[PDB]
Amino acid sequence: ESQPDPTPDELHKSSEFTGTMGNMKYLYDDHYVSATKVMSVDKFLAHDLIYNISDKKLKNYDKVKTELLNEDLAKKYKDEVVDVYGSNYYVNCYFSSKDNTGGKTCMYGGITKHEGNHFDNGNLQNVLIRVYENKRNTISFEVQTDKKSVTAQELDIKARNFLINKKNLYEFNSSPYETGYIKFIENNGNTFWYDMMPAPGDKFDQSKYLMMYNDNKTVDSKSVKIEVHLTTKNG
Repeated sequence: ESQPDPTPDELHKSSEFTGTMGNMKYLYDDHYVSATKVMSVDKFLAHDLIYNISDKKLKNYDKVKTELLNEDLAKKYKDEVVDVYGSNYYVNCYFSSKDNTGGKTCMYGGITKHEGNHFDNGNLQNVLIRVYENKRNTISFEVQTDKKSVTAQELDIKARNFLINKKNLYEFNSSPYETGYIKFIENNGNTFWYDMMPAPGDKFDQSKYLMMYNDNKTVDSKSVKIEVHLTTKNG
């Protein structure tokens, strides 16, 4: 339930990070893991579930270990047939069975059950996103999802992908924007947001950032609102 909005001296600034926005960019530009009717094959630590997800493209991996906020959240989805969608990283990765390498891909949350989570028909109310560049609302685009209770992560990954392409949200040196956050407003008024900018330093740690999503936070496509609030780098 309910999160305030970003306090001024609280948001991450790109002029403070110094290690290629390209490493932050790699996670959202045409990037994610997708699985349709998978059940957990096994676990590494109490809180994650390992799936036999093969890189259904240019095979980079065949197993994907996604971490949840704890053992209880894992316990809930283990034995379940789930749809998955999340952004993966290769930087760090689990040391399973010690018997059977090529590609181990990691992620956080991104697990939605297949059972009755799809629409009677197609991509429903393809989720609209409001963009504010320096207060001002300038764009609004929609993102499609075929599930009723979709992860906030999935929408976040599709929102950013769009922005990166037409707004150049993230680029290889740094970013056109100093600050940025994606605000999610649930139909009940519940509100929450994610900082879109990397922490101050040279390196960006992919896994530490992506941990935002381990909570496995879901919403509802039909009713949810989203506003991305940016702030351009001055000059």
